[PDB]
Amino acid sequence: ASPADIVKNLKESMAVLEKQDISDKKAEKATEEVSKNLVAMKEILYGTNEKEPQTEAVAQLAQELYNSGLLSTLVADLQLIDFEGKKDVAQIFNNILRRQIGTRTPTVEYICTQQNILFMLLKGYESPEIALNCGIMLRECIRHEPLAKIILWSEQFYDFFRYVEMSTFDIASDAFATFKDLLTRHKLLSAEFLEQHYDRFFSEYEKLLHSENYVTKRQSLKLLGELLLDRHNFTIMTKYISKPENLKLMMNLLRDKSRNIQFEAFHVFKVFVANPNKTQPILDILLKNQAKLIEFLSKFQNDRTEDEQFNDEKTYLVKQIRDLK
Amino acid sequence: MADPEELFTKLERIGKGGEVFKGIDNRTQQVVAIKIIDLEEAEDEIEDIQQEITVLSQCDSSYVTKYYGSYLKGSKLWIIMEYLGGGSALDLLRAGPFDEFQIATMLKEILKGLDYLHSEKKIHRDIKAANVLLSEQGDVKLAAFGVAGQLTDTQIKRNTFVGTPFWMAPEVIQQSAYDSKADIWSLGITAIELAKGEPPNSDMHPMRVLFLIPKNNPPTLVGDFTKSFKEFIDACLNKDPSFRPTAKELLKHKFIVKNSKKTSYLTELIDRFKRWKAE
Ligand SMILES: Nc1nc(Nc2ccc(S(N)(=O)=O)cc2)nn1C(=S)Nc1c(F)cccc1F
Repeated sequence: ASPADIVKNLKESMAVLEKQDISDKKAEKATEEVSKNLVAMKEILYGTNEKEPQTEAVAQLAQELYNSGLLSTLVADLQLIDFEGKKDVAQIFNNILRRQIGTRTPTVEYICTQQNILFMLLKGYESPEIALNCGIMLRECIRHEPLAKIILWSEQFYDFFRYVEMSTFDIASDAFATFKDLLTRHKLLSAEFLEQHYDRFFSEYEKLLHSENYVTKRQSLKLLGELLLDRHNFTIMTKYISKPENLKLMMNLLRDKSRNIQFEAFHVFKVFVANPNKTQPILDILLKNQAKLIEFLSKFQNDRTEDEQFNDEKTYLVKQIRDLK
Repeated sequence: MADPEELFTKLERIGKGGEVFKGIDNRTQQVVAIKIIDLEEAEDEIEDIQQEITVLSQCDSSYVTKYYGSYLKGSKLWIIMEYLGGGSALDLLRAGPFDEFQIATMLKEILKGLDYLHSEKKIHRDIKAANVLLSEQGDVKLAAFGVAGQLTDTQIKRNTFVGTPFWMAPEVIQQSAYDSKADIWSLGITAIELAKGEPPNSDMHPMRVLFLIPKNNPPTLVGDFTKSFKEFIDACLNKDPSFRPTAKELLKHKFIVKNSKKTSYLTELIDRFKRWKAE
């Protein structure tokens, strides 16, 4: 087996899949060659028999992949494939992804061609039978510094807020996972986004902080904090910590049904009430309430002790509150 | 969205290891085991629980219990799984001991499961007679709740740690490295358990035990047992992890090959237990 088995595969068995009725011919026999040759990949692509992922075998192989949009219409339809085949496809994608020349990968160089290779994956999120696989492959490529910049700036990026609110938990989880790995992975590349798309993004993000759903509500509130203290996102926070709209809502999350939720809000609440240069709308709404906030922060989860840093911030917040003006 | 309380009905309590429940998919009348997790308690974040789920969905061996998804009701997350009728191998033991042939049949099956997991760079990390389940027709499979990916530490801080050190390998106890070869060692201890009804040193105090495992010589099968059984066990319970065979290598060891019988013939033990037990 060589490149002479990727040809008898992709042309013969693969391209044929998207065509079939309910035949006895492509019932299992034809779909078997599809599945068997993917296992043939993982043999030469990963650990060769006993030994290690070959450097010999890749040279005359990786180039024959880019021959035609062979991974285009491959992704443009799954389910009809295989369970353990999907698993291979995932890892087949995810092992040639790191094939590198000098200090740059020929994968990235020849993915950036017709980039609709990625739009397919994100859209796989609505097909529950594949949604997880797509994300698995997707995270592995938005892992690369030059690769993730492609997706971040998309228009159909803002589809996530519908994905994350999907009923089926495991998908609504895996959605938030790709969501995070973009707005974090590359700290420099990420800061580029939130400034140029603040208005559309945080109006959409505010939808999340309401939804309940215990988990969606929590993770989002937590991801908020991380993004603010990022320090590549110092510009964004001073912006966000200014609208009284945001602080008003935090205040109520502290009155929440849930213990862990309250505490997770106190982590965005403090950021507001710690800003050296507080703007007027914030200072107005703080003073207005000042009298009875001290009443709240007196008895706020008084058991975690344990957490000095919690209580050290506790008194510090009552200093700010009591001292103005 | 999709209230699991009306989607499923909880019946009796099953396994302790918490809150798993025998239950029925109200829609398809197909019986399931439901694990209900608190999340308001947790508190090993959710990213660990969500992590423990992602791994399960990756598994699809018929030697490991099938994951059937999860549903959220307020702060409680119902995880649903393939329910096995026969129960644990440790339960089946309660009606009297096992044939070296029944034992072998099981180990062959476990081994098949353990291979699948080992091939996919996953470990089980909780192999005891207790987590070996049987079907109504006697298929042997691994309670998937143990399963975990190789990296980023299992035990940490809650619903991950092992309470009992009895089946624990010595390189685990010493905190050092440890991979899939520490699975083998438990399979070793499991064998002795399946033979004798309980792991070496059950009489002892867990703290004492934990310090003995790496100091001492390994345990070994003692009694009326075919020399190849005893040999199979010493293959596993070698103290140097590399000196222990892989899963596949053990599947060819004479003890298994001579002794394992048809997996159907295990319905002997389900039919015995059934006869033995009141209620
Ligand atoms: N998937 C599955 N099926 C079963 N069946 C079962 C188990 C025990 C019993 S018992 N102990 O006889 O009532 C009856 C049926 N148990 N089970 C699981 S997940 N086992 C399990 C587990 F995964 C964790 C803790 C305790 C357990 F018993």
